Amino acid sequence: DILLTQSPAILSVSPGERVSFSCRASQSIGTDIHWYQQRTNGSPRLLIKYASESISGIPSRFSGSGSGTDFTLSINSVESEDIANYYCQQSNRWPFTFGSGTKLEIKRADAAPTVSIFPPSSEQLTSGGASVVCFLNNFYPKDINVKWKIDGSERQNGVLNSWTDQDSKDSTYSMSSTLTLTKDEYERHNSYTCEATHKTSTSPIVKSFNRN
Amino acid sequence: WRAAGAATVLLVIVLLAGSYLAVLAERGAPGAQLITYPRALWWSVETATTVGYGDLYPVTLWGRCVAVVVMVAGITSFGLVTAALATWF
Amino acid sequence: QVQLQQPGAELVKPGASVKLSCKASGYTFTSDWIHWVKQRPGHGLEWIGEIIPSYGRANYNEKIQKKATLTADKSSSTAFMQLSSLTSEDSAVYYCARERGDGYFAVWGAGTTVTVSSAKTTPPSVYPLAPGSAAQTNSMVTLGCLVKGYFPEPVTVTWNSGSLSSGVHTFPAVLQSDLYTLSSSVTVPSSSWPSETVTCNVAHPASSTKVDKKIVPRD
Ligand SMILES: [Rb+]
Ligand SMILES: [Rb+]
Ligand SMILES: [Rb+]
Ligand SMILES: [Rb+]
Repeated sequence: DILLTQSPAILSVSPGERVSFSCRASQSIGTDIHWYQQRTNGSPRLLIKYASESISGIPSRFSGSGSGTDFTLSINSVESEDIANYYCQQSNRWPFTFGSGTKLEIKRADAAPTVSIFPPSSEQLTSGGASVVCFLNNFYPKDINVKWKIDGSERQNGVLNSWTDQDSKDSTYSMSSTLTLTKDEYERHNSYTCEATHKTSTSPIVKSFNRN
Repeated sequence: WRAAGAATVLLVIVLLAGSYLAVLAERGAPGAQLITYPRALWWSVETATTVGYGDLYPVTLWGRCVAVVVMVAGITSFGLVTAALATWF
Repeated sequence: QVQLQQPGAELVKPGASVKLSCKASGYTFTSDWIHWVKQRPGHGLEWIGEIIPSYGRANYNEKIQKKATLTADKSSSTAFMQLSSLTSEDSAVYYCARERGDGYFAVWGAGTTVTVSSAKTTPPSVYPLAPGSAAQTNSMVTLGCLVKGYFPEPVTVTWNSGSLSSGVHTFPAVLQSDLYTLSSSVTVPSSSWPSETVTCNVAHPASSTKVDKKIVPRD
């Protein structure tokens, strides 16, 4: 069956630049190759069909080229909304097949995180739970470290972090650190801080709050 | 032009039915290239006319049956070519 | 209007079997083929099989192990994929798509997240997230909402029924002891709050439970 090689797997380009994803067939397939876009948690979306034929509802930024075994999907002037996974699919010989995929990745100007700490809600406490959340928002690069201090002391237990894939609104990244204690363990500590260490600033960004 | 011109009808029916059935017959068969309606039709026309390029053809068994039906009901049906014997007027 | 409707989620115990669906709408022809594509988190798309409702025939991908059986229902315009005897391996999102017999998939379904676990369905708990009393505010302000204790995925967190979209981050859930937990966030101008109501609609298909929670300032 036909094999669709999509390499490189990741493409790093600067905004406004031109980018090219390539798809190679294990055998000549004429122009029976089709392109799909898939954003984080979205479903695939037809971008180009039959290698070059356009599609209505798709930016004129998108174009295709090639025939036989070598195909290229292009984007003129990439942009945040274009951050996704691109796939190629062929309909030359049965059964249709898919490309491994190619993640576009925009490189923008370093941005500092916007930290915000939040006290657990009463609605929750009312159920014996205490979740102190902290947000490290819209930073870049995506590399970042977050620290938890309780009454000035570093905490590592009960902390669950969550990172988001690059954002298609501004090509940035965001993370969610969540320290979860029992109402009890929470009822016996004054202040909770949340420090963010990011390449944008040597000294950490902190946000604290006292329970009283 | 009624006895002959009527054949053009049959021909277009065969060409069409052939395309649909062919795709139906061929899909599921690894390597079959006769798997989309459009070209499935280009094929039927080149089979009926028997131009024979060999850019497309059936691999499954029923595909070949549909093929034979198209060839017979098609070469016959190409009594439309004789219908254009009106150029002898 | 949306053309392929697929059930957001479906839980299944190992060895069990589920029959996914996909109801159509819009234009329909006898040349239409409905396909099914499997997609495990992190990995790409995998063709599973296809069917032609206006005839009923279906073909399946011979590379992978056959765990499905396609069927259609002309009248209701609904295609059914029967997945039998599932295992952790079978857990993933499954999309159905419509192909006009010309080779490409023009439109796709929202996909049905399927989880193969012995765990039990648990609706999520949505707590608010307003700044702490001493949070000096600036040109903008950040509010959010915690969604925990739910299983299996997924959940859809919108803000003000979707009217509030600019400035929202919904972090990927994290699993711990059979229960998922995630948090969404929204940033609006400091002025617009709390004069202008801000709620986070949270939906959990696996339990048919959608909940609203207004985010007002702490007492
Ligand atoms: Rb010939
Ligand atoms: Rb020939
Ligand atoms: Rb030939
Ligand atoms: Rb002849």
